[PDB]
Amino acid sequence: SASAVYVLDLKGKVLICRNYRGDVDMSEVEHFMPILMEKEEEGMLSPILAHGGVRFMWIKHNNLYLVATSKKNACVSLVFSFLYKVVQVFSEYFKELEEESIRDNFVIIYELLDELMDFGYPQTTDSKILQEYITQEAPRPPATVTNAVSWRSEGIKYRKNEVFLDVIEAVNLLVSANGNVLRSEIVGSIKMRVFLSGMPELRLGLNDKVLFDNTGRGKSKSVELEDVKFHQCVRLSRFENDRTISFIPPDGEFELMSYRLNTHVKPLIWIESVIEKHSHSRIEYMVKAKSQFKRRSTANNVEIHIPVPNDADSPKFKTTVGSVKWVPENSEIVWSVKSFPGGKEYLMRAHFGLPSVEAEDKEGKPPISVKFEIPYFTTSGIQVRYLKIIEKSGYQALPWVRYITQNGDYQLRTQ
Amino acid sequence: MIHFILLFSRQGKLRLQKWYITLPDKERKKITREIVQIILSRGHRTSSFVDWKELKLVYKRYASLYFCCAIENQDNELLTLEIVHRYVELLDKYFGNVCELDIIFNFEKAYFILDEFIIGGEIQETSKKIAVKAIEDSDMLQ
Amino acid sequence: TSYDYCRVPMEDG
Amino acid sequence: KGENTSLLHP
Amino acid sequence: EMRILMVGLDAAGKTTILYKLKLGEIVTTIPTIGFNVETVEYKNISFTVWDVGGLDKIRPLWRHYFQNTQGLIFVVDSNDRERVNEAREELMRMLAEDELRDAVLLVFANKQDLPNAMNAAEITDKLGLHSLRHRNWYIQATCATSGDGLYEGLDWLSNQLRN
Amino acid sequence: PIRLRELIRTIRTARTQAEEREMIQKECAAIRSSFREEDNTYRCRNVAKLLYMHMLGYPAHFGQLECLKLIASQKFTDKRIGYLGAMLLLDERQDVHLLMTNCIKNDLNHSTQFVQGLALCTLGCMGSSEMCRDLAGEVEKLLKTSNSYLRKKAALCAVHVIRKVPELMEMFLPATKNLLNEKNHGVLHTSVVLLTEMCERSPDMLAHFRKLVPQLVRILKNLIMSGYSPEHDVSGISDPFLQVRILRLLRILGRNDDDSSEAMNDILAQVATNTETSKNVGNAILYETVLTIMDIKSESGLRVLAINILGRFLLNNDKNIRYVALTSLLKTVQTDHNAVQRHRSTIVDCLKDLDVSIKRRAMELSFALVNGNNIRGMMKELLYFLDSCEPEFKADCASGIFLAAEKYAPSKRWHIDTIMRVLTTAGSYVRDDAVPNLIQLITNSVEMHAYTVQRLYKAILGDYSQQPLVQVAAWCIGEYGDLLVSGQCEEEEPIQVTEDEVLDILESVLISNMSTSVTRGYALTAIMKLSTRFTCTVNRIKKVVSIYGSSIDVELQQRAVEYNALFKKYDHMRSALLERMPVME
Amino acid sequence: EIFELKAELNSDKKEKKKEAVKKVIASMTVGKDVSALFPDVVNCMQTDNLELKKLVYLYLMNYAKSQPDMAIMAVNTFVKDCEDPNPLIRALAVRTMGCIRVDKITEYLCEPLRKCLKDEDPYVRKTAAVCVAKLHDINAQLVEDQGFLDTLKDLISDSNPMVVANAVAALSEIAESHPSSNLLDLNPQSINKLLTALNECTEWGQIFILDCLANYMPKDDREAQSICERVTPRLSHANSAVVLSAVKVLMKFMEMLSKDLDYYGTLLKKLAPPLVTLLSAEPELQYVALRNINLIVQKRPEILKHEMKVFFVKYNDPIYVKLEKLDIMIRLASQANIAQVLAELREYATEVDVDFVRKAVRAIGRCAIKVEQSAERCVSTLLDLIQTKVNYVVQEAIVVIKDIFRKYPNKYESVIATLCENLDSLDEPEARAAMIWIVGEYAERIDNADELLESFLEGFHDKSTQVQLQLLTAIVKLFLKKPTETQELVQQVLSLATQDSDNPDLRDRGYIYWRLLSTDPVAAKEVVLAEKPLISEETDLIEPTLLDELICYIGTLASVYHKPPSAFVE
Ligand SMILES: Nc1nc2c(ncn2[C@@H]2O[C@H](COP(=O)(O)OP(=O)(O)OP(=O)(O)O)[C@@H](O)[C@H]2O)c(=O)[nH]1
Ligand SMILES: [Mg+2]
Repeated sequence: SASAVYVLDLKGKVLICRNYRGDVDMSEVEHFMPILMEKEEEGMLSPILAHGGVRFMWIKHNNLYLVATSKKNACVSLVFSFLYKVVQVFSEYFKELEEESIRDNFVIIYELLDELMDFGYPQTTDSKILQEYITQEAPRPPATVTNAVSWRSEGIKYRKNEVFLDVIEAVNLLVSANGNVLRSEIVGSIKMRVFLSGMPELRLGLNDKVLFDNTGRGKSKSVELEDVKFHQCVRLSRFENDRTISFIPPDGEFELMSYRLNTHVKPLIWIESVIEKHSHSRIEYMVKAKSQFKRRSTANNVEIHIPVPNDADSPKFKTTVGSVKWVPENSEIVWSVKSFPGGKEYLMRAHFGLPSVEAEDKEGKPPISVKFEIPYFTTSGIQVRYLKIIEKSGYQALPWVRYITQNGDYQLRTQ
Repeated sequence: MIHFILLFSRQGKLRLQKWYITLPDKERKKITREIVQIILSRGHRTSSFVDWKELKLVYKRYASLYFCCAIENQDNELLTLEIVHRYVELLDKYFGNVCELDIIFNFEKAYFILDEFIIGGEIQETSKKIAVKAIEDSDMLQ
Repeated sequence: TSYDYCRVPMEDG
Repeated sequence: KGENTSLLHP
Repeated sequence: EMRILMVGLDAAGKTTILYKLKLGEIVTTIPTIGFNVETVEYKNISFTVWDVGGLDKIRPLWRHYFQNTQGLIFVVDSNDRERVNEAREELMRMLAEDELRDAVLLVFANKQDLPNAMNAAEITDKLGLHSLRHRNWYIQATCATSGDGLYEGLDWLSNQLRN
Repeated sequence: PIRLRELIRTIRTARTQAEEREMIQKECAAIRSSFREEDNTYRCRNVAKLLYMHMLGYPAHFGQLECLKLIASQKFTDKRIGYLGAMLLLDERQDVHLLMTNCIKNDLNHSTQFVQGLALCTLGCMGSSEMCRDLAGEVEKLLKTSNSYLRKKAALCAVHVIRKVPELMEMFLPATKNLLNEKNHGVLHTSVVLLTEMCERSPDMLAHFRKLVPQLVRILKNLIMSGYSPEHDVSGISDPFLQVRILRLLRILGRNDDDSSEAMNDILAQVATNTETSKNVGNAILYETVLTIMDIKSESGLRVLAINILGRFLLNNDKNIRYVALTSLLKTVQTDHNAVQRHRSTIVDCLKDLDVSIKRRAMELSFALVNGNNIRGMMKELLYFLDSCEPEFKADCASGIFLAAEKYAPSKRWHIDTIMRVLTTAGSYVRDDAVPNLIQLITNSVEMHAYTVQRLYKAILGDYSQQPLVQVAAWCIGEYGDLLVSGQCEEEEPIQVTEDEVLDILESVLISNMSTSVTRGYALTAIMKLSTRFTCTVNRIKKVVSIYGSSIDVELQQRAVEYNALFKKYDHMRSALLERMPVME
Repeated sequence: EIFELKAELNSDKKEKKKEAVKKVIASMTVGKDVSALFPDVVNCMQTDNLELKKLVYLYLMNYAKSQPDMAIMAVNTFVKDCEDPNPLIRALAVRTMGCIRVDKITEYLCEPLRKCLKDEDPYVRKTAAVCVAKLHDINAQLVEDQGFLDTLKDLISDSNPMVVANAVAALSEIAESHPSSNLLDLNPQSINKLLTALNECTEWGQIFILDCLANYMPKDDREAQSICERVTPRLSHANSAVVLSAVKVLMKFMEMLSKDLDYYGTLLKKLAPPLVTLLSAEPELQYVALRNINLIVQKRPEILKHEMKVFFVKYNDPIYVKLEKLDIMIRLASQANIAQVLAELREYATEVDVDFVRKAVRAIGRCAIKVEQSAERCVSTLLDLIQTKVNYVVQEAIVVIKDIFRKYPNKYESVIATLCENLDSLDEPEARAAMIWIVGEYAERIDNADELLESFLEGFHDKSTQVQLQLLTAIVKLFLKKPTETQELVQQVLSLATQDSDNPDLRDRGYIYWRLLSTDPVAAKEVVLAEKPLISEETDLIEPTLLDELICYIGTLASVYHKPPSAFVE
């Protein structure tokens, strides 16, 4: 239950404002930015500020503070999911979202905030359907905005019939400095790119553990999906009965399912870092990167960020394979390796100076955080098995898939 | 005895600072931010003096640029505003149509004007031509 | 996307 | 801009 | 180029050495609280010499000069038997640091003017130079108010710049 | 290595502070790598960029040794940026700055009178309390000289070495002998600054320095009568910065002398009448004239004219002049006291004015102005003002009511009336330091306590979330509860007090979440005092003290247990230690 | 300027009045009082364009409170554009009609709203359903006088379920406002109708028709099982407001189920992975998901006892999530994972976020109080923090050592011998009181407590309330323990605490100790050196009269604050 969706910017001037209820005054937004500066300059920052009896829910995009006030017992999960869906609608019209798009597209952004929300209750936010009666270039609203299938305008025609999948893994890791592994979870995201003709009914079938157990095949390779979060398009009752994933797809790119499973197997890339930090003199980094994964797959463009001290100087970098740039904007040495085969072990030795007069404040210890990307290689072992195109028209479509492992927050705590 | 001087602009940013008392560099960043917050939160018919914590804090806005002082509580008060004015006349007679930009860019020379005028707290040159002659002859030394 | 895809079966009933 | 204006105008 | 310190105790004649090697006369010198710097150009090597005084309020601040230092000159006094204990204590408090670890040492037995003053051997075996490790230590008895031995010490130190 | 103009032109192109940090560090690392090469060429611009990075609020701790290397250089641009970096990056306590001592001592005997200007300016702006003991012998040598550009800097640097080392001013007494004869005014002004410091610190120098009264009297009169000069002329008013310092030196001289007070009478009487008062400058000169006349044992006809000057200052629309007049009247509250009270409506009208500083000075002048005659009337104005402050003026006014009423109260009844009035209306703005003095005065009061305790009990049955109110009230109950409830060892006809709601309000104080737990300590102290003061219903507060023995506050968990021991073991020795506390000044 | 704008706005060609109204709502964008141009843009309203009517309706929507008597020149145009065959312009007119809050206007606007609530094309009905709540917000009895609640509750009896979602959203918005006269709930057959309209509406409608079910409570077991078995597959939705609202109705409806059957355990094994996977969402939604996990693990701790690992903070979480994951790590710490929590809190007190560091050390304290098996490990951890000599870490860890020694007073005498050598320059008066207490209570295993309290006795008259009062307790406790080496110390602290001390609680405690010590110092060992009874800890489990209602508000502002919904709204 939002009251007034604003768009602020980094100074406190309103790029665009649009109140829905009138239960919050319009000059309450001028009280936002001093309250945020006050709550941030004492460390009590929160997404829910408080100016008397008006609460400021807000998210912070690139330049934008999409503040949306309320007054009552506001449904905060609804307000924040609506703010990130406003961010996604703007970024699907305007390919970046900065101040240079809000002051140029007030023809269409007031129409969007007219359309998305009424009285505080979000009602039509699927952008691929919203591109059909709110344009920057009006007819009747489509029957998609009415009907139960509210994400797919009927009558889409392509010459070819291609369904592109992307079973993109994302290994999380958080290795404590003693050497043991704390949280090693994997967040996959099957991210489709659909190009079909009509109103199809796909039936995606994974190698889900509960499906292989209800069938009777509980001794082969089966991924154990701990929690699965689907898109809207997946009918969830049929998924809850017998683990069948049936969905009428949208047209374009979206995130079909976002699974998450834990893993008690070794990390993929392991970073044994030491630090010879003499006080007032220098520091050394005999960091080695052993690739625990299979010998066949090649970790494209790993970037082992390694946090140096803030004021280090005059570096030296004896590596084995791969360039080292010292990035002092971030105070880290981004040790890049382009082709990093599985089973190898590449060693690096940085060497800095250090200022002789000591610092004034302490700095903290950020983690070594790699940026790896191993294609054709699923860590959890999920295998897509089929994708049944069902269409009343009747045709042979061409499904496709590829496999990527990435990093999630692949961090490793330091000395 | 002027405790400090803070040339800060209208948006809050600090363009110059000169502390004639030695308080540690956390208190510089807290005193400076709270004084920029006090002076920028003040209306315009408000007598140009703030009783800020045993320091009769003077300020006299000239442009987007503000100025500031902190005279000790036994001295004259209007003459400190006039010290601010003489310092603006020195920054003008050195540059020639002094600006906000030429205090941003030539701040290295803005300190040298301030150090040919106010050293240690007090005034050293009550004239206005001997000061600019001394700094332009120390710069004619190059 | 620089990488390449792999065709998955249709029916598998 | 607000900056290019000179200070005391002589 | 060769960055040089001249650390040591007070009344060691180190500013006398520093203005005998650069200028060449014994200039009347205050007990220097801060530091001096004079680029001695000898054996066609520009010896940047950071003369640092050694009063008791300065000796903590020598760690600000121990960086990129390619060699010390730890000037001891030959006429202070009571202070060679703290000269040893300073030399063993200082050479065991990680900054300034590849720095050669050139000890001067300065102020050779009395039978109270010792030679190189007794200062060596009171300071304990034979207990150093990874050191190119080299004592060289110099006379600052006559120039006797100084340029010979810098000649040794110019042999040990390159390897 | 990019120039400073290029650096600041880059930082102006930075939008977010989180990106302005990236653009600072991007070049700060290049500065750090240009300091490890031991550059001599581009070290001027690297320390200039590092001073700009310091001024924005960043770490610049590392570029202090590379200021000290600039200071001991041979060029002048390197020395100039080096002494700027010494004055900005170093202070007393940075502790690497003892290394500047020999560099300044070598640059005080430098040949150029512009390098010695830097070496006197840096020592003046930021010399410490240990640099001056090695530099005062060489500053005073620069004070004996005949070069005018060094006399004025040596005088102010001597001011600094007297201010930091106050046991050192005796070796500048044979330095400032007969140098009030300078043709130059800058040297004359800084020597007057040195005399102001020498006369401010120790009165062992005054009798030597009030001999030179008529010399600077003649100097000031020749400043006034030489009505025009090309230099020193501000707005047609001749040399204000010297006139103000000479009048301040005449203020701090003769403040308990009679001969010099008649000596400085003439030029003060002249400058009180024959000054141009149109611009800010004449208000500055004449305000310093007023502060000069007020503090010396002056002529009777001077101070009439000075009060007339202050009457002319009070009525101006220029808010600077009102702040000046209020500060002047704040200065001479006691001295010439009866001439100040006749501006009473003018001072009170400034409480209605819309400035912070004007209301604050009118507040402080009103609090200083109250004598034992206007106390009854002006407190109604002040207690309307306490209702009508900002949320930052209620605290100072609420402390000032107590400070004023302890001095000059006409009665003890009305005094407790106004104190209780303030505590009922200020509440969460009166300082917690007020409570010991309030309790001290109500226990100094030996005659009116039922009139106190009834109004306290009727004032805290209303509220509890104003902490110094229940702070006073709990102690008042605890030490004077024998007059709250009278003769009601059992039930009587219903009087307003009932000896159970007296204990239930303290029970509500203890369990309320709006308490600082020193009100709770007062409350437990009052409960245990109400076993002796009450004979009516005891062995029911015993239940409360026993169930409060396992609370989580450490001192309360001590206090309840150490009372419960007396309630369970030594029931006849409880009353043997709860006599009234003695009374002090 | 604005006059030439009005001249272009009184033109006959469309391409000047169109640029005029675009310039007007660009002037409104940048923050100009263009309120004086109100009755001249409304002449440029009745247009054949639809890309222009949105802008004029927008201008009417912003500037009718400020021009209220002028605003009566649009009512005929609203009832004129609520007949047009294009459904978009009808629904635009309907969602404009409600937003104008002028009490001269809403009396006239019930007739086309009555026309549009029964209109055909369900875009305009799903607009008009929420416009009913817009009308009830302004003037309450005018709606029921017109009788729209019966027409609203009949929209629930229709197909095309986005209409049902907006009707239920507006119906809950109405039913919240009434004093619960004629409460708007229905039979379980209407609940079957909503639950079969739940699998068909949008990703936003599934929130509103699961905020309907937060008001209903069933009356059986098989009934509650039949509605939980159809709300339960909303726990696999990506939209993190649908998941949290399904957790809201499941945590409400599991107060009615039977613990003996197999659906309670099966339900709590389906409710833990969505609550864990809410924390893989965007960092403003982790704040609401963590305050609701904080409000669930106080009610049903049977769910998340096995998951400590997903509540370990990262470095790059914001501060408002790093503060709350420490609170959840306190709520889940038991004997199985004392080691992970202590090894994780020891790595958090090496930060520079001082709010977070103080919170981590107080979390060591609350974790030590919660489990008695590991307080030896906690005190060893706290001492390994104190031996690092960082000032605020020590000034919190001394307070935590106080709050452990009061709770576990038995066998921690081999710790204060490290704590007697702690460089008493310790500054903050929350920690000076803790150190004075630890010296006073345990003044037998501190064999030189008599010499270290004298350094606390130089400045007795100006420290604080707490440090003075703790010195007065501790020195009297030390003299009562050992009367040999502190005989003149108790006399000097009484002559400093009763003569030149003006603090009245200090004078009360000073004269009580002076009269106790001069009366019977042998009885005082039974008086003040007592066995203090066992400390009732501060139970931060919120009151289950309140907690039973705060389950009904999960994912709202009533659960983020952990307050009832009445102590913060106005
Ligand atoms: N006879 C003799 N006396 C010397 C010699 N060198 C130095 N001295 C004496 O030692 C005193 C101290 O010498 P300086 O170099 O001026 O001072 P310093 O030794 O540098 O003391 P610091 O600067 O604090 O280190 C001088 O007054 C000289 O009289 C020397 O070679 N022979
Ligand atoms: Mg020397």
